[PDB]
Amino acid sequence: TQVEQSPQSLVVRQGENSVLQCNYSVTPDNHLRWFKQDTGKGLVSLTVLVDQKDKTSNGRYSATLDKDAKHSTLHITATLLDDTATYICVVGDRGSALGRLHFGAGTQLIVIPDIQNPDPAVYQLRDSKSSDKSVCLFTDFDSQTNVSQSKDSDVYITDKCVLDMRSMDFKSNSAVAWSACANAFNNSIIPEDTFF
Amino acid sequence: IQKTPQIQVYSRHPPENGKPNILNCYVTQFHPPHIEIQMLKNGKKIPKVEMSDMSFSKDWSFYILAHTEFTPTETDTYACRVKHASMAEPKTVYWDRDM
Amino acid sequence: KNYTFRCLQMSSFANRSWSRTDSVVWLGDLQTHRWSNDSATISFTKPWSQGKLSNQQWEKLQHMFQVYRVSFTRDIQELVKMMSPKEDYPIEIQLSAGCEMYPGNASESFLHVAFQGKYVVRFWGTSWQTVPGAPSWLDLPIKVLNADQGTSATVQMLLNDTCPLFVRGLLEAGKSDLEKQEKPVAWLSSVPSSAHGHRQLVCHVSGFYPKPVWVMWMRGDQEQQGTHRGDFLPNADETWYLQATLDVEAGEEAGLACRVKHSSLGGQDIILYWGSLHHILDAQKMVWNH
Amino acid sequence: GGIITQTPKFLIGQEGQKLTLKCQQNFNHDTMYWYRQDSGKGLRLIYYSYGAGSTEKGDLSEGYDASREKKSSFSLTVTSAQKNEMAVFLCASGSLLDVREVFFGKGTRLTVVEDLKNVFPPEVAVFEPSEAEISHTQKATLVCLATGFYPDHVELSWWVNGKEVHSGVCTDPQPLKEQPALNDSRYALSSRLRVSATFWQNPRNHFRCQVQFYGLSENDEWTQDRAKPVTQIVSAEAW
Ligand SMILES: CCCCCCCCCCCCC/C=C/[C@@H](O)[C@H](CO[C@@H]1O[C@H](CO)[C@H](O)[C@H](O)[C@H]1O)NC(=O)CCCCCCCCCCCCCCCCCCCCCCC
Ligand SMILES: *[C@@H]1O[C@H](CO)[C@@H](O[C@@H]2O[C@H](CO)[C@@H](O)[C@H](O)[C@H]2NC(C)=O)[C@H](O)[C@H]1NC(C)=O
Ligand SMILES: *[C@@H]1O[C@H](CO)[C@@H](O)[C@H](O)[C@H]1NC(C)=O
Ligand SMILES: *[C@@H]1O[C@H](CO)[C@@H](O)[C@H](O)[C@H]1NC(C)=O
Repeated sequence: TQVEQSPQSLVVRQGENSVLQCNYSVTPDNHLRWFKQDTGKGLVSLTVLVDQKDKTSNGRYSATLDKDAKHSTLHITATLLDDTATYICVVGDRGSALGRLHFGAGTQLIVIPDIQNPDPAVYQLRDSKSSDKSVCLFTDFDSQTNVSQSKDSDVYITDKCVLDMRSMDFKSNSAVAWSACANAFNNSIIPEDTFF
Repeated sequence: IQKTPQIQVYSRHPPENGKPNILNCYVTQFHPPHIEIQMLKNGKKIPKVEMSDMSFSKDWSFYILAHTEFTPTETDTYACRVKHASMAEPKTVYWDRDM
Repeated sequence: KNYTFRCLQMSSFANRSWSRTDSVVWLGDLQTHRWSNDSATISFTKPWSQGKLSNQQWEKLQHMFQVYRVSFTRDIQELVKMMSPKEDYPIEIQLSAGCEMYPGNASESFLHVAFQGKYVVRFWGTSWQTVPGAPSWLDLPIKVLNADQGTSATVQMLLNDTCPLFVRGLLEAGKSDLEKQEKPVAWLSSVPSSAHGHRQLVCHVSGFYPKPVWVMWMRGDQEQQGTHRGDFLPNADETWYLQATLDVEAGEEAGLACRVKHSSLGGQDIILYWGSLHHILDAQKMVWNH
Repeated sequence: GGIITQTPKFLIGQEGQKLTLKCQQNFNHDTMYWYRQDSGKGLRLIYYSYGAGSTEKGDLSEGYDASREKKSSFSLTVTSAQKNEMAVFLCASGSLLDVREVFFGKGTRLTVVEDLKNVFPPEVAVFEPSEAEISHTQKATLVCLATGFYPDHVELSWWVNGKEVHSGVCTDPQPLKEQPALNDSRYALSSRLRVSATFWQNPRNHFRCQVQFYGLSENDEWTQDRAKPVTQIVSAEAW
């Protein structure tokens, strides 16, 4: 309420640069600082800005502050997948330890992979050790493709996840379903090549 | 409470009975700064009394001045009554024009 | 030497819940400004109060102060929490901050702090310091405060550059009032001394500005060394009142006079004789029923 | 040179229960805090301390109490839990001489459940990579399934012969409610591990999908017939 960040959520393509915003009303404003919180995790300090007009960078992170405008921006350069986690703008009202910190709601960043070699396939994997217990997975599609959650009581579909095979420099989307593998995913959109 | 008030009552101009004048209650040396000051005519509060803004000296002692417009007369009595925590009881000081 | 400028702040804290701050500003002995807890804005007590600042400059300063006052109140409340057992409400704080004029152009600045009526801390150079005789407890708090370099920088700006600047302005601006002369009026009175058979004579001088005045009882050209000057007392109209009393054997009164010198007199001292035609008549109008 | 660590990582509670959590700080920090995170709202102070034992209430104080037992430890106690409540709690500690040195814990995650009997451990199995992908893809993918656990207080990891691995791993951010009521529903987890076919080629390689579950404590002695849903790890062994 006294610290505002937008957009509520931001989507960016990997390698692109993204920009996040904090505007605030608190007085006094000794400093502004940015945090990254991974889900299931705590806050990590990215950069801290003290001056009336200031700039700082920590690695691939850059922020500027205009105290006059009561405004700040954070820059992430050449965004990686790891950068998805929520970003928080905090303002401290004193320059001594007597002060209090004013916290923004945060902006959630979702970073999406750039595939450019999509080979869409879905396979059934026999699940051992023995009893199947076999799941059907749709994989290697591309970002535009979005899986839609099945409106079905019996049937289970995972939302899409991206894994990066570092040292092969390869990334793939994937989704899983269980409870029909050929007719397992339908809905908003499906890929026509759909190998089997 | 720590320090005790000193009260002085004086007339800004020389008193001629039946001629309007101003009376000052100057209260000093008190700590703490919370105080109640009243000016009385014939034992009763004089309503429209005016108080300077409170201030302190180099020795950090608070002081304030109260004043009102009244006409001296032969039989009418006037006083500054002060209430402060350093005193169990309010102190009332009577104007004596002669000292 | 000459003029000294003070901004005085008194802060009182009763419990966690209750607090107020009031400040008054003086140049010489004339009050130039007023701020009170319930007022959002500072109030001029003289026409010439804004000195040479623009409405813009003035309002900027006002802003700094407005912010400071609220922050300070809270900051104290925390300190008590930090202090815990060592300090407890009620708490009383006084600040004297002023720039003292020196022959143009030159000045000395000060910022002094009193806690519970004692002078404990001052701002010196770049940082806060405890003065001699201060309680050892304050040291953590001084450390916690001294960390805030932003506040420090600003305070140096006010003390080092701004006060002398603003004040030199005040001095041109309010020159007329500063240099005014108001003539004193004197009257005699007497009371019976503690000593049996002895009388205490009182010479009253009221209404003068500026402050310095000379009062003595004389018999002829010879000063009587038995005279005790009283403290100077404020008149409400920016004038001073003072009195001198001598004690004498009853009947020794004839031949005495109260003598006053002042700047506004120029040459003509006021010699006022006991039993003078005026004393007698004036005395008549004062009579009362002890 | 320190960590600040909140314990427990995960918390299970019953309405009206009292829950106490700790914060451990080694940075020599005088100040300590407890914050709550409520999604989409931002952090709100509950209680704070200047040393031990002291506590100054946060704007969210009521309903909670905190005790500073010592310089290094700060505890927060939730006086009564609320049904269906889910919450996150965060410990931070500060320096008196630097407002800007502040460090945060990784958080404590709380799920209150009305009936405890409901808690269940996860069931884990791994499905081997399909032949088609392999020829087609030359890339071999292994899937791990965690099913039927409540509450969703799990950590999932993939272990190749010997070691944990992160390259080629995708675990869903979000669990799924098997039977939405919704009040006590069980949840399941998707995870995929992908390796070069040649690699998986000889199932003389060991890949382990293992899940750590945080549940019951000896202290919470249990009646119910079937085995206690204690904090435990369940895995799938595959080559
Ligand atoms: C438990 C016992 C404790 C013991 C007591 C000992 C305590 C020592 C005293 C400490 C006093 C200092 C108070 C602390 C200050 C802060 O609060 C506040 C903090 O906000 C700040 O904002 C800044 C930017 O926005 C930064 O971002 C910073 O980082 C952040 O902190 N600083 C401030 O506003 C700085 C200003 C301080 C000025 C102090 C001056 C006090 C004089 C009061 C005068 C009131 C009336 C003036 C009338 C008008 C006349 C015009 C005169 C002008 C020239 C004046 C000159 C002196
Ligand atoms: C304000 O004035 C003071 C002194 O008048 C300047 O501060 C320091 O003065 C002390 C002696 O009192 C020296 O020992 C310090 O080394 C001085 N400081 C520096 C930075 O050299 C202070 O710097 C002035 N502030 C200004 C001009 O902004
Ligand atoms: C605070 O002190 C004032 C008197 O200074 C009193 O009127 C008030 O009731 C007190 N409040 C508390 C909460 O102690
Ligand atoms: C002092 O003024 C402030 C701001 O208006 C207020 O919070 C406080 O209650 C006031 N106290 C009195 C006695 O006016």
